Amino acid sequence: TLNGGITDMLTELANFEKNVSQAIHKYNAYRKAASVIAKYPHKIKSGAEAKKLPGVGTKIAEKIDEFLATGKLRKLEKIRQDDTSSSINFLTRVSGIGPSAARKFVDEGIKTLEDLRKNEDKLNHHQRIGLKYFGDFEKRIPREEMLQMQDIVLNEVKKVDSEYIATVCGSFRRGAESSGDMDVLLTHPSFTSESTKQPKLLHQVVEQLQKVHFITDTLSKGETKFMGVCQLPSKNDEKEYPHRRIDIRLIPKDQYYCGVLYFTGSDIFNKNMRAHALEMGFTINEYTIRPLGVTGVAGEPLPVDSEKDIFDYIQWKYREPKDRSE
DNA sequence: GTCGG
DNA sequence: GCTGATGCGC
DNA sequence: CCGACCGCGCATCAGC
Ligand SMILES: Nc1nc2c(ncn2[C@H]2C[C@H](O)[C@@H](COP(=O)(O)OP(=O)(O)[C@H](F)P(=O)(O)O)O2)c(=O)[nH]1
Ligand SMILES: [Cl-]
Ligand SMILES: [Cl-]
Ligand SMILES: [Cl-]
Ligand SMILES: [Mg+2]
Ligand code: NA
Ligand code: NA
Ligand code: NA
Repeated sequence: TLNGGITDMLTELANFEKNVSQAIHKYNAYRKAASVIAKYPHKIKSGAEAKKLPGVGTKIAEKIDEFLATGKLRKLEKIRQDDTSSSINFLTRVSGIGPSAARKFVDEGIKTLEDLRKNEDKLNHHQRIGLKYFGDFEKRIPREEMLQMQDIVLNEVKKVDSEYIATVCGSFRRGAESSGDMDVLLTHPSFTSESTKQPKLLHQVVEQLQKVHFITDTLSKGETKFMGVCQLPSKNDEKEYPHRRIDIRLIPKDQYYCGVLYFTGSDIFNKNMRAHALEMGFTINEYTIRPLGVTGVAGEPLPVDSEKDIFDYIQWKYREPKDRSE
């Protein structure tokens, strides 16, 4: 929060470029800059000082100068007048409404929350649930509730089959005092990169979590990625807990360490890590790390036996989860 | 928007 | 149906 | 300059 004014401005420019401009590389460029500035341990006192950080160039440099002078950015102040872009910015906050869908709706005069509640007949399934719980999904989750939710999930998974292993990742695994949502990695020994010895492996888990009314809704659901809603249960005559987004990813047991690296994040850390893999001649995904040949075709899975082996392959010394929150 | 080649 | 492209979100 | 910018699961759509 040392440069909180600057990083907010860049995050607002990043969401603008992403939601309105549909310019995904400007969005990342602003995010990376927001990120390197966020971890810089001095109160930034000029744009040129900031341009010294990789990912701050000339244009962000001018903007930081202006912000530091007036406490505002005109480019932003305008963008908020523009009713079309503030309408688009708003609709994208409903889960399942992305930049294209938002601009489409706006083009039909569906611009506000009341607009969306009239026209649920014009929303796919994900969008329906995203509007249903629109408010709940912007509340964070206190870590103590993450700990409750963890316990239900791990105990309920233990009851389906004692050989499941469920790890909660995301910001929770990075030590966060709060989390936007819950991310669960699931492994079962009969699902490997070699065979799928048992069917409905993930389905059994969500079915059981539904049985105890922890999972309340589904956004999408395949045989390895579930994406939906959960809610802690409350005792007698207390206000309901909010509903929470939950994602569960079934990863092959022998690919646990790439899987847990991917799901621990952050997304930006993942991005910077995989990028630097490429400059060392590796490609990292949630399953494997492989070398690149001279043609750039991915070779075959290098053998991994811990998170740290992946970091070793690519010239980085290990970084504990709590230091991956870029 | 920023970077490295 | 299947395959491939896109949208969306991770 | 200027070309590349992580990698992929699920839903949904178009074409065959
Ligand atoms: N390679 C890659 N990985 C990505 C990307 N987006 C999310 N992820 C990853 C890493 C997350 O932590 C993880 C969960 O995705 P997430 O959106 O729940 O992020 P998170 O780190 O848990 C947030 F801090 P929180 O939700 O707690 O507020 O999945 C991406 O664009 N590329
Ligand atoms: Cl772009
Ligand atoms: Cl792979
Ligand atoms: Cl840690
Ligand atoms: Mg999360
Ligand atoms: Na720089
Ligand atoms: Na959205
Ligand atoms: Na998530």
